[PDB]
Amino acid sequence: PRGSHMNPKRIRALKSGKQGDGPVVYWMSRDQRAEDNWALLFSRAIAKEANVPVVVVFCLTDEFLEAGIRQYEFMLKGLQELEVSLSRKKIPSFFLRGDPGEKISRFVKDYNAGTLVTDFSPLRIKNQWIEKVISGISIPFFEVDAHNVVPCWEASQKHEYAAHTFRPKLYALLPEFLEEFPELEPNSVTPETLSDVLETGVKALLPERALLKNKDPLFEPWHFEPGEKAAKKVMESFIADRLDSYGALRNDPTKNMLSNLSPYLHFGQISSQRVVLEVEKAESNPGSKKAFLDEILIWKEISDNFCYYNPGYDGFESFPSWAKESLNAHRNDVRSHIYTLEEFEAGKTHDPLWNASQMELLSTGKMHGYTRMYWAKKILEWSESPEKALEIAICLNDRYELDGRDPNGYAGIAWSIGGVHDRAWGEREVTGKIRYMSYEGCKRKFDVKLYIEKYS
DNA sequence: TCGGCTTCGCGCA
DNA sequence: TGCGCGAAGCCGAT
Ligand SMILES: Cc1cc2nc3c(=O)[nH]c(=O)nc-3n(C[C@H](O)[C@H](O)[C@H](O)COP(=O)(O)OP(=O)(O)OC[C@H]3O[C@@H](n4cnc5c(N)ncnc54)[C@H](O)[C@@H]3O)c2cc1C
Repeated sequence: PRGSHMNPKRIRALKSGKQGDGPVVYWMSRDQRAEDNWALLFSRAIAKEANVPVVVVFCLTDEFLEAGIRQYEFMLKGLQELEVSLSRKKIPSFFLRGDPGEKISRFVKDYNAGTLVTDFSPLRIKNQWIEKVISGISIPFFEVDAHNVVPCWEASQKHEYAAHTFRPKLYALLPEFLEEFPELEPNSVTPETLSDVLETGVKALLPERALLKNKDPLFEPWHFEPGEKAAKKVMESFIADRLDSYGALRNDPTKNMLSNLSPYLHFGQISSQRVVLEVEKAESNPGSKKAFLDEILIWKEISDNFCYYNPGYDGFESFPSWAKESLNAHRNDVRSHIYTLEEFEAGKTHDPLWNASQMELLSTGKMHGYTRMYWAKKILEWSESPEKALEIAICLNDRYELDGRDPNGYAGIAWSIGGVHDRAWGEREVTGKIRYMSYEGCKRKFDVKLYIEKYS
């Protein structure tokens, strides 16, 4: 459908029909940004061909009640900035509240929409809304992958066992799908308050806030400023200051050597394709570039592949057969310690290192990448059953991580607990053949005491 | 029917 | 710290 700098493989049709004479509506869910957004560019290209304006619709659901204020304020503040950025391009944004299956369908009929476009997400709840919208609309419905450099349905048609099988498939498609973004052209034709939604949401989540002994909040909101503009600043500082020594110090939690882009990446406030574009052009350590590109291209987009082809990505069934047989055999093994969800959540275990990892999660909303493996693996070792460990790790990850409720989180937890995208290791009690990590192993790789002292 | 697996632990410079 | 090996199951190039 038209376009020169426009790869049609990024867009697929969800529902055919006659294109109405109304504006093209971009249903924005995952990629909350105005720049480097294929879904917004496709909505603008379609609207240009039909001489109609383009509008953006965001639907606020009740899913914010399952998370904390840290995620709600981070997303809402970025949406207010996004509202001004879209208005400067004469693109109006409508914020609806309620069920997307009921509000999007009612919006299309009331606004006399002609074409519906949405971004892609492999999560289960996103597909449920899409099937409901299809049953309530009669206009064409398109889906755009604006989150991955290579479209998730294009990179692989099946669940990928390991990276070394998915790695050649991704890099072989990079010369085609890695490209600069065209500028978002403003509109020619022009035709709820977010401040009120922010206040109403905060008062709803206030009783569930994570508090200290003196009733002081644990979350520190000054570490990550939300927004499309602030995401660009973080990307620039990583390339200039941190990309060089990323390869050597990425597994040292005592050193702030990560990109810190996951909160913006999860909410779509910055495009991973843009970051890869800037990283590829940077003249930095070749080993560091390969290590970072492997994370933001292979492991990030294999997480989408995992969730897209495994609808039970958050369940014990999604684990590989060897891992399920191993974990089932050790269900009766006596655990050295048993902790409940409340004790895990408050950092009340015998391991100071694990407690320090949980403290970083509660206070900053972003636990270090290396400690997230030790954090999740120890949960498996000190829980009743593999089902309980999976439930507890997912519950804490989605509640307190700014990047939680993400395909990376479910793939990351499945890797740590079920060995997904991993292999078998030495046989052990309780954990079976799943990859093992120990406190002593952390002591030889980084200064464990410094990490503990930083977070009590 | 082999070769190599993200990110492992461990012994040894 | 940095390096080589161990312990393990399996995909995929043939
Ligand atoms: C148990 C566990 C839970 C995790 N929880 C989440 C989560 O809720 N949300 C989330 O986005 N990621 C999660 N991660 C994946 C990864 O640890 C994070 O992307 C990373 O810690 C975020 O910090 P960073 O962007 O500064 O890291 P960087 O080293 O700068 O990573 C760069 C980018 O690459 C991607 N990436 C890096 N590591 C991984 C990985 N192991 N798997 C997939 N993609 C990766 C992310 O998009 C990340 O922003 C989790 C991993 C594990 C093992």
